[PDB]
Amino acid sequence: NSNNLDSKVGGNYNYLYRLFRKSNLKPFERDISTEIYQAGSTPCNGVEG
Amino acid sequence: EVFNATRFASVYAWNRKRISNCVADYSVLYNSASFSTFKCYGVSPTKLNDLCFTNVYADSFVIRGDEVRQIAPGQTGKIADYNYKLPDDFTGCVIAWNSNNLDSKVGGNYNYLYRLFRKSNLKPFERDISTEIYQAGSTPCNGVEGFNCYFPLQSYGFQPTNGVGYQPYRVVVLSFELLHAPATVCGPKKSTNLVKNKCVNFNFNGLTGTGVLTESNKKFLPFQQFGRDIADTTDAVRDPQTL
Amino acid sequence: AYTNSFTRGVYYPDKVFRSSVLHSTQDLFLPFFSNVTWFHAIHRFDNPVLPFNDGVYFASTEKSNIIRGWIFGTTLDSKTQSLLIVNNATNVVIKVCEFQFCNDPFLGVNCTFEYVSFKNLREFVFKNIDGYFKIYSKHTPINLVRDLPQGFSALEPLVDLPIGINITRFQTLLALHAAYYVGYLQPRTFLLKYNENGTITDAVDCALDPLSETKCTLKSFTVEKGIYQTSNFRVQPTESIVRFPNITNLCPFGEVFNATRFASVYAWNRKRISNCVADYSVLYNSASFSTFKCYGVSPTKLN
Amino acid sequence: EILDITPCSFGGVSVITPGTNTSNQVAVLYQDVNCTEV
Amino acid sequence: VQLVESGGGVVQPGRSLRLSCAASGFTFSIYGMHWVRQAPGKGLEWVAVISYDGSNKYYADSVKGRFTISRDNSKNTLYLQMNSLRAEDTAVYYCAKEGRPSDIVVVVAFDYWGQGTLVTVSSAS
Amino acid sequence: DIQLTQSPSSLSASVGDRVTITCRASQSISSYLNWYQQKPGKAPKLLIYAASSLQSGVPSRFSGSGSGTDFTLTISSLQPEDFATYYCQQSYSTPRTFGQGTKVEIK
Amino acid sequence: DIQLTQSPSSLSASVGDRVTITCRASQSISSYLNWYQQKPGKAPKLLIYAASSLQSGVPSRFSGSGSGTDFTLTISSLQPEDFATYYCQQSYSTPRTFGQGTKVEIK
Amino acid sequence: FGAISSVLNDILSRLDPPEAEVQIDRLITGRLQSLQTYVTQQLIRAAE
Amino acid sequence: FGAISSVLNDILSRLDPPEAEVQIDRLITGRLQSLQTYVTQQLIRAAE
Ligand SMILES: *[C@@H]1O[C@H](CO)[C@@H](O[C@@H]2O[C@H](CO)[C@@H](O)[C@H](O)[C@H]2NC(C)=O)[C@H](O)[C@H]1NC(C)=O
Ligand SMILES: *[C@@H]1O[C@H](CO)[C@@H](O)[C@H](O)[C@H]1NC(C)=O
Ligand SMILES: *[C@@H]1O[C@H](CO)[C@@H](O)[C@H](O)[C@H]1NC(C)=O
Ligand SMILES: *[C@@H]1O[C@H](CO)[C@@H](O)[C@H](O)[C@H]1NC(C)=O
Ligand SMILES: *[C@@H]1O[C@H](CO)[C@@H](O)[C@H](O)[C@H]1NC(C)=O
Ligand SMILES: *[C@@H]1O[C@H](CO)[C@@H](O)[C@H](O)[C@H]1NC(C)=O
Ligand SMILES: *[C@@H]1O[C@H](CO)[C@@H](O)[C@H](O)[C@H]1NC(C)=O
Repeated sequence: NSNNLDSKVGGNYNYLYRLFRKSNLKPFERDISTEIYQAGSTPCNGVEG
Repeated sequence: EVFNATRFASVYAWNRKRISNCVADYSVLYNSASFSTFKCYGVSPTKLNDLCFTNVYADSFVIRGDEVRQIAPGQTGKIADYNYKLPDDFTGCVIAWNSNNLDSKVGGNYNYLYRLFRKSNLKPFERDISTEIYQAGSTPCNGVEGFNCYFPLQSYGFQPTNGVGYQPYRVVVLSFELLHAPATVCGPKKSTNLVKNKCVNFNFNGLTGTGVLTESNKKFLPFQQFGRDIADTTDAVRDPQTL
Repeated sequence: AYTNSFTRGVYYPDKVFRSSVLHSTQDLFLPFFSNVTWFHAIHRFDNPVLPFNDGVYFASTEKSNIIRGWIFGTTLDSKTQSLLIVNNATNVVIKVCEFQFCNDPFLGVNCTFEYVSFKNLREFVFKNIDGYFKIYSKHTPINLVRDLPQGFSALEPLVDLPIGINITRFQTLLALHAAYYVGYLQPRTFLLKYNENGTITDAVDCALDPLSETKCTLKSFTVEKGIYQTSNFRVQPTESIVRFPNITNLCPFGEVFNATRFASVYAWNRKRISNCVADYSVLYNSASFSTFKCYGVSPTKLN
Repeated sequence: EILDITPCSFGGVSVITPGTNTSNQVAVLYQDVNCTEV
Repeated sequence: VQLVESGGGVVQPGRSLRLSCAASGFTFSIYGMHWVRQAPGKGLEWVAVISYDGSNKYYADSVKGRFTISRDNSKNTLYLQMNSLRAEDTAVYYCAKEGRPSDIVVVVAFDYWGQGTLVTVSSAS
Repeated sequence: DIQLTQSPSSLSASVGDRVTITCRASQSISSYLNWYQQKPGKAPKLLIYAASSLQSGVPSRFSGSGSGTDFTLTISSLQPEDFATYYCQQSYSTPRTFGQGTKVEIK
Repeated sequence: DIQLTQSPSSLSASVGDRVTITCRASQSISSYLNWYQQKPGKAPKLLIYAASSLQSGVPSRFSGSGSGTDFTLTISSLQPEDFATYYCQQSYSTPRTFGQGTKVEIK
Repeated sequence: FGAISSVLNDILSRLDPPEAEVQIDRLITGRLQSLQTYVTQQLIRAAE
Repeated sequence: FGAISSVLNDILSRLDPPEAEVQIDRLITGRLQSLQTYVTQQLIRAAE
């Protein structure tokens, strides 16, 4: 753990998550594609909410 | 309606709504981020959409966070040994997501029960609603109070301020029974027409496999579906769309 | 009264189309040559409640369509879930309410699922399995009025329906202004001879008699002259002597569990216990203890 | 006390039959058991 | 969770009275119900115990025969019929919920109580 | 039967004082005492169960201990709102009895 | 579009009062309301999201609920610092709107 | 042969490779054992 | 045969089914090969 060096005093927000993506990730594949998530129902590209 | 239910039942007496003869569509159903645990045992969850089952089973109830890991094949624990018991050969899988959204309003929720110790371990798939009393070796009973006659049904004290492992996880477990019977439930895949006298890969009612399909002079009985060979290999099927 | 269930009772166990195949299956069947309790519908008499079982064979000779109904309940008194099947003039009715049944429940001449539709044998085999209720049927005509006819008619599966109960008691419904038979199935192994079309024409009970065991072993109806080894004899142990040593001194677990000065982790106690009658079962029959996970021996059996 | 344990009697069961098409009378042979355990 | 005690007041000696204990907020049909009196100036005194279904009801020797506590799980309300009231019966009365703390230790303890109602057995008016 | 004995029957103390109240049972119950606080004119509040365990929402200065027949309720630092009547309640068996009540007041 | 109507528009209550503020949507959103507390002259503060889920650092007396169109924010015991203007905010779709604001005052 | 199902397509169809192997490897070991016994039977019968 | 104990009753007694299966399945496979070997020994020696 790295509390001594991270989470300084108010919530460190510099580290990310990459939550759900369309398909399961193949081994040793770093993915940086952050276009948006779609969730079946067509509406996108007005990306909010 | 199962997942959008309004009154989840307590764990000691779980609902067992049955689903059959309908076109299930699992893939979109779990294509939502709400569900927190989705461990599937008998079937890889992705392929759920493809299979055909004879019958399924929707069992739902409410438990705290720590017990959700317990609901599983080959598990032991308080709810595991006393409320809901899965056979080792469980074919199906479990669903989990919290309901602090909907439960433990602000002052101590007491509408969900526990079914603590009972005389003997619970056999798989048995809802037990018999809470008359416990005995604890030392005889004096039917004077129901206080010493070594301890009431079996505890209640959950559900609080909005209850940590993360004590919160109410609404769960629902699907158990598929897969047999060589007319499959009532199936995924949502439309079908092509029939091509005969030709080497075609074929899937009938979810049977699967390839072959050369030709008309048969043999006379099935009305109820029979699947012709079979002396070596117990499929050789004849009845076309579902047209008999 | 009793009589002989000569050969009746075989039903297509599943959905298959074997042609000229001798197929061995193990399932609930009416054992051959069994005693079936034979109930009358003459003169006073009545149709008593009959115990259900893993399965029930119901064969009735009928000449005037008196018999119309069946009852399948645990209590049969509206306390507990109760199925009904009745056939009035042209309609077949199945209901599963918690019905208030008459002590003499007869058809004179929280509710749930419903569906609606001597010269005669309306043979039926009512079996309840794995939360599913199955009904099998056949309508062979006969002219022998006295008793059951020898012969072999297979039973096609009429209907299947999903109730899922403890059905443990049974009664029938007669039209009141026609004898019927009852047999109880058993988990026997049968060898069924499918014909060319698939009509079962003959079958043999694998356990009826020494000759019949061979037919299953050879997997043939006709067996040639000779000696055939079939099964293995075993003398079942009758008593089970529980002999353990004779020393009387209870092991000192109590002081360990009722200790006052538990030692620290780095310097943990190592109290040794031996030469005594330990009693693990009552020891851990208390709900204080939080973790009991046992590796080398299943916890219950320790005693 | 000095005790011997001898495993309980067991043998194969053989069925003597004339060919069925002649008859159905059948006699049974129990292998290597005394005629008391039957 | 609210427990409603009511039915106290001024009563002449030797008379009778029925007290009410209304249950709300929890599955009342699953817990024993107790009445406990506290007479003015002195402490708490256990009075009566009933089963979760009312099928088993017990009292203290000070009140046996005189008092009859009742239960109606259909509407989930508790009652106590005191007959032949006297000056010693003048006391505030508590109906208290039974049950155990949130989960295992052993003990069954007195959790959430009522609010108290005085039953003053007095000839004055 | 079971008899509950408290000592002292009453006392007074100043703010911050360590108070100790003893409840002795007729016989060995060892697991069943319950400490309740009653402010006058209001309903009692459960404080301690099993004679050594603390109820949620109660300040940590409250503390309980004991087993067998000897039981104790202690407060490390008395506070201006502590001052009330405390009853020990055994739950070993029916009919459950109480102590004689102990009122702690100001000085 | 989506419209939010609150009730009451404003109110006053004494300390400890259970105050309830209702927000109805134009149509069924059922998961997207957000309760924000704005003191006068300062920036609004998040209290509740998804119309029934609590934001950390918010006192427990704060409580929200609802689904479909009917939503409510409830406070068990009103406190000297709770008096402010509260806005329900749906997140169902753009343009994400607010209610008309509910000011809590002292009487 | 101590696997969930005899029909190979099922195991291949329902559950995905990473745990499917543990299921097939019992089918292979069992089936391969059966075929090997048959051959040794034929070889001996061939000599006769 | 690479199991906890050669005696069947031990692994039968001491452990309940869920773990017993993996232990027994090793014994059965081990015994079965031993019986398989013996028969093939007899058949070959029978020919001679
Ligand atoms: C269905 O109902 C029967 C009652 O007719 C149940 O059988 C009882 O089981 C208990 C088990 O503890 C026995 O002690 C009783 O003796 C049985 N009854 C009789 C009359 O002997 C049966 O358990 C119920 N079904 C299931 C699945 O439990
Ligand atoms: C059938 O019942 C008769 C008496 O009617 C009895 O002698 C016979 O042994 C019984 N046989 C069987 C198989 O139950
Ligand atoms: C037959 O019985 C059913 C049982 O519900 C009843 O509703 C019906 O009226 C009866 N008659 C006919 C003609 O169906
Ligand atoms: C219907 O079912 C409920 C389920 O708890 C039961 O309480 C009720 O008694 C049943 N109705 C009747 C008439 O028994
Ligand atoms: C099969 O059925 C046909 C008529 O459906 C009949 O002509 C034929 O004899 C039957 N064969 C057998 C073996 O039953
Ligand atoms: C065998 O039985 C058939 C009839 O089933 C008969 O025609 C034939 O003559 C019999 N053969 C012998 C050798 O008995
Ligand atoms: C069976 O036991 C009797 C004594 O009871 C003995 O005479 C006989 O020889 C025994 N049979 C054999 C085959 O040893």
